[PDB]
This record gives sequence, C-alpha cells and structure tokens, in this order.
Amino acid sequence: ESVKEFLAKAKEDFLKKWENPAQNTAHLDQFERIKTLGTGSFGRVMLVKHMETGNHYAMKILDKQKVVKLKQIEHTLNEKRILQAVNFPFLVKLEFSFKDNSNLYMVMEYAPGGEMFSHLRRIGRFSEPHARFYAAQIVLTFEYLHSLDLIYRDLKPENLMIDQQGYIQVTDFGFAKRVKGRTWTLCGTPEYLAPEIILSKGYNKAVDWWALGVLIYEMAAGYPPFFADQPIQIYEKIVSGKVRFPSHFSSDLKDLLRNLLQVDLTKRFGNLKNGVNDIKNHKWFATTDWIAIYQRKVEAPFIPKFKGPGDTSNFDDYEEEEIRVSINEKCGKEFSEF
Amino acid sequence: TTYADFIASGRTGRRNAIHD
Repeated sequence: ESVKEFLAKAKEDFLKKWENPAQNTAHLDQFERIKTLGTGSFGRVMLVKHMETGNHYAMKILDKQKVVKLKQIEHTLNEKRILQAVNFPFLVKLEFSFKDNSNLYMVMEYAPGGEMFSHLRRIGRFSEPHARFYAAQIVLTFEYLHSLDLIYRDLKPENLMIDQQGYIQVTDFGFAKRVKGRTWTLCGTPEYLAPEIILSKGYNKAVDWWALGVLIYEMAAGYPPFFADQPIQIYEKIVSGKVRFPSHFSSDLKDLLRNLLQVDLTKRFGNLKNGVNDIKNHKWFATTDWIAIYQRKVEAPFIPKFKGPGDTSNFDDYEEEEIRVSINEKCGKEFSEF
Repeated sequence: TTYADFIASGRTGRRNAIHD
C-alpha cells in the first residue's frame, strides 16, 4: 500500500533521530516570556516570543526537582526523545529543547486556537460531523505512532489544541513510550483509562484505541462515558463493562463506540488482525476521505477566531509565577541526556 | 439528565493525570 510505504519511510526517518537525539538547541534568554497558557504538576506552558525570528512558540517548563519527586524522570526523557524524533501533520513540532540548572524546556509550535477542552465545554457538545473530523485525525496519528512502536497514553480534550486552520495538534507526550510488547505503568487520566491498566494486567497499544472511544463519546455527548466525583468510583464504572449512549447518537456511532469501548482486548477495534483498518472502514467514517484529512484540505467545521499572532484569547487566564533558576545544577545525572 | 449530573459533578474542569 501507499500508506504502508509512507509508514516504512517514516519509520526510517524516526529511527535515525531516535538513535541520535538533538540537544541544547537554544537558551532561555533567546525568548521573551509573555503569558502562561496552561499549568500542570511538573510545570506550566507559556506563550513565548523568539526574539531573533519574531516567532511565537509555546514553551513547556518542567522543574527538575518536581519531576524527580513524582518519579517521572524516565517519562520526561521519553517525551523529549520521542517528540524530537517524530513528524506528522497533527503532532506538535518541537523546535528547540534545552535545560538549565533548575528546569527542562521544550519549545513547541504555538496553536492559537486553544484547547479542544475549552470549546467543547462551552459549546457543550460537537455534532457527529464535527466530532468525526477530529476523530479521523486521531486515527491517523495513532496509526503513525503505533507503527513506530510508540504508545501515547494521555488522549483527552485537554491535550488536543486547535490550530489556525482548525485542525488538531496533539501535545503532551509526557506518557508516550516506545515499547514492543507490554508495559505496566499505571498512568493516564482516570476517565480515559482502559480496564487493562486499572486491573494491573499488563497492556499495550490497545489502550490508545480505548481512549479514542472515550474521546469520541465525550465530544459527541459533551460528557465522558464514565464519570463520578472521585476516581475509584470512575474505575468501577470502567471495569464493569457498561456504557449508556445518549439518545441523539447515531447507531453507527454507537456501534463504533461499542467496539472501541470493548473490555475484551481480543475483541477491541484497533487490536485485531486488521488493526487500524477496522476503524477506518467502519460505517461511521464512510464519509471520511483519509488522504484529504492527512493533506489538510478538508474544510474544518470550526475555525477559532484569532485577531493576530500571539493572541491568547482562546486560553483561560492563569496566575503567573517568576521562573527561578538556581545557581546550583539540580539533577544533572538524572537528566543528562535531555 | 446525564448532562445535568455531569455539570453538577466535581470533574467538569481540566482533569489531571495520575502518575503513580
């Protein structure tokens, strides 16, 4: 196939960068900080200006000391290593990465449309065609990632940005890992967790296809299939094998969702003999032109409004915080390959 | 309604990952 060929060349490209990662391609003083776009446990994302090019980027800042306390060293090394090596239309481009005494930095392409999350909650829910446009782009992305033996593990509206053209950009590869065969780390976000993960069984790429189904459901229904006020209550709902669809769900949608939200891994779409084709040749995606989604020529159902470069009006406001850099190098050995 | 129970729940905001 021409997809198979595209992937084969793509694996050669990825392997070259994987084996020989890039390093310290910038310094903090080359950027002007502007606004915190987002926050997390190990640090925040900031809109940043590249003073020499005048280009705006999103810069993810991780406090080394906090990464270590939360036992995320290996995870943080995976994220930079994978992200500098991959290249796909719906994956954030990592432009620069560097570290100082106190922090790790990854400068990435800035997607002014904001988080899908923000629009999804506001509007309430997406129409199937709307949801499908976004879903189709995730299907391709996973197809590509999984061909590289990468698992993604944190799919959710929060990690999907809308760019200027209204296409998705997958950020946050904080849990991405290159694994042939199986892995056991409990990570992800409670609502998106596959039962395998919560049952400490050992798991593989298939958890991404489960998460895709949570996503489609949440986009189309405006809420996730398993919610509750505390995580344990959510985990029970997930392991129970029991989903209710809203009544406005097309039956094709329900049907795709039932195969994706399947507790039996041997039976879950994405994990069978035909892998990703079971998803792409499903009735719900009949309307979808995959090559054209890939080539970015489909009209996006929703272009967010942006009144310039560096406009941040599609992001919530956060409390700012002065970037402290210690005079002592903080965890050199642990992060040497960053 | 389910929407209304969701909206009244503690998890309509941005959801943090669990680490370990």
